[PDB]
Amino acid sequence: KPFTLPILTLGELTNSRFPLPIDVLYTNPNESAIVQCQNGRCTLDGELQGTTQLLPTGICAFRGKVTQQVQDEHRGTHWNMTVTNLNGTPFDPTEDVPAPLGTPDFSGQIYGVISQRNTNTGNLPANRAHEAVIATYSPKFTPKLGNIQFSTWETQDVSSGQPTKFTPVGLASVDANSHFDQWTLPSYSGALTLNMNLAPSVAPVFPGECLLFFRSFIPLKGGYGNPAIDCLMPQEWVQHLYQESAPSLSDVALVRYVNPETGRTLFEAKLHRNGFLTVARNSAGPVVAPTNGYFRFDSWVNQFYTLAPM
Amino acid sequence: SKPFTLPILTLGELTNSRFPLPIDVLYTNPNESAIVQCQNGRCTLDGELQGTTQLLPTGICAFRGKVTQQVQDEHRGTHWNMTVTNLNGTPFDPTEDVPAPLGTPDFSGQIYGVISQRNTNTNLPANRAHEAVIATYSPKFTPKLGNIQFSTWETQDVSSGQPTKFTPVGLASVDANSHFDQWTLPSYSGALTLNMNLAPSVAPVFPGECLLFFRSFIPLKGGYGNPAIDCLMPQEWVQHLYQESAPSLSDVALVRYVNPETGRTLFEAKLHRNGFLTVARNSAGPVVAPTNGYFRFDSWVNQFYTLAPM
Ligand SMILES: C[C@@H]1O[C@H](O)[C@@H](O)[C@H](O)[C@@H]1O
Ligand SMILES: C[C@@H]1O[C@H](O)[C@@H](O)[C@H](O)[C@@H]1O
Repeated sequence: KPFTLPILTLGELTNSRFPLPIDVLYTNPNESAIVQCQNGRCTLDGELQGTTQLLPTGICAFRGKVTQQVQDEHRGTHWNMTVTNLNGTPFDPTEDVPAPLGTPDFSGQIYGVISQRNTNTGNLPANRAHEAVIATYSPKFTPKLGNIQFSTWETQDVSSGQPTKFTPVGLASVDANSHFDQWTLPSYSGALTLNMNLAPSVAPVFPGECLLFFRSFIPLKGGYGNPAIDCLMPQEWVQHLYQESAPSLSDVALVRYVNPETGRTLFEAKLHRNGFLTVARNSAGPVVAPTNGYFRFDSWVNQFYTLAPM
Repeated sequence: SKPFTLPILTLGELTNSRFPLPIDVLYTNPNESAIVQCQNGRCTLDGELQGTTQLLPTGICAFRGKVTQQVQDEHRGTHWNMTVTNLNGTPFDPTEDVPAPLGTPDFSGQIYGVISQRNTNTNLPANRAHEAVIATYSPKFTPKLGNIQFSTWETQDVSSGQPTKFTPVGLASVDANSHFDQWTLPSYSGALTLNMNLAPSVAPVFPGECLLFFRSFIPLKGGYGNPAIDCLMPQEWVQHLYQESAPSLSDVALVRYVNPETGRTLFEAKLHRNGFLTVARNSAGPVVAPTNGYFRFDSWVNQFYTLAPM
């Protein structure tokens, strides 16, 4: 079965690490951090890795039940919630995943909405929703143990023992104390514990090459900043690769970024077996190109192939 | 002739095309008196997008634009006038042959979500976000005219002339005065004006058949209720069909809902050319079936094909 990519343009793609549209292509050659995100991880022959699952609605989502309001040193009203798998089944910590699929894969204060639909009940359940923040760096962020903590501005109107959904919206803050670092993984089982079953780190191996990211700008609840989330492949590529399961005929696919209005190749890239892109670029920042561009699979090459400079 | 295919995503791997929600169940309602003419999640089998349908899961019921004016409500809450652009940021052209900007909500109700802003000017821009409600039945909901109104509990902290995003989360209410009706279209240009360029209504033509929906339950900000949103096809089908653009070889594709664990067919359905499903079922409610089940295209049939009763 021949390898293929979706023919979706950049303006028709969404981020695999946060529910956002892809805004720009982006490089940062001098990135010192180890790049090892856990969402949007999929091999070219369709093997999902890390915490990656298929739903755009599942990315950085949680499902579970509030247990109790809890004390926390930090501002706001805090709540413990047990988390299940996103499909409602119990999370089994013995499964070989880092955390429930969909769990956020970066450090920061993730802003969103907690909503509840009560179990009990014209035989219709009571509901409530409020803004909420999940600090993924918190010692109480233990999704691998089956529970996390969120904070609200709302002081009271959150119910214990009721089905609870977290819908992510953005970040609460990117100030110094909010610890936003998109390449720092949460400690999924809590402070001082080793993460396990991780998707592997990614890096360029060839000289002059750097990672190419699909970048989205993420909303902020307040403060100054223009934060972004970089994913290795968009969610639609994850969905496509997963379904096709085409054999990878080498370690590296040659892809061309093409303008379909002109038919011209804007640049070429290496699409690696583990599911990430590299380019021959010597600068950091956005790739300035029309958002009607798309990557076209041209052929299987090898690690020794030299890319045309961008 | 390029063969017609459906994605091999299971029910637990599909998302709603009319609101950013996972698919929860398949659902019928034979006695539905309303005309079914939703405008999101509309796509022909040969890949023609219709109504307000666009490809991004993040675009469904989303808005982008700028706030122009604050108006206080006579009783409670603050209202904000917003000019809307296309989701890709370009000016919305009301002379284009669409009902409204793509992604525009296609039902009557109070849609609850978060309005977020990132200022243009500054050396980092200021941000804010607040819970917001868009009443799509309001005389002020005129997205086809390039402007809508949203309300906030927040009384002051929304900025004029700054890039504004609406992230949908659920419904504010489903009480009588909140006018939720998933099959009542908004008046995209206001009450006395006719909606234009609509995707056509859908219905079974043969007796004993009824529409089959992909149903998702939608969160509530408050009050009692268990509201749901029914779409004709999941967003992943829209994306798939759009890319494949396989010729339709008849008016009806016969599809089988199959259990991959046993390989057995649970039921069959008609997938109609205009992009909707019917089944031979004489009852209302969910279809009790495993969520690892999926629809498999078997053959092109004819409108007179008699479905096996469910
Ligand atoms: C930078 C400031 O952050 C705050 O949270 C906001 O409420 C203000 O409007 C402003 O954007
Ligand atoms: C396949 C590779 O071709 C390169 O040119 C050589 O330098 C390597 O040793 C290797 O043989």
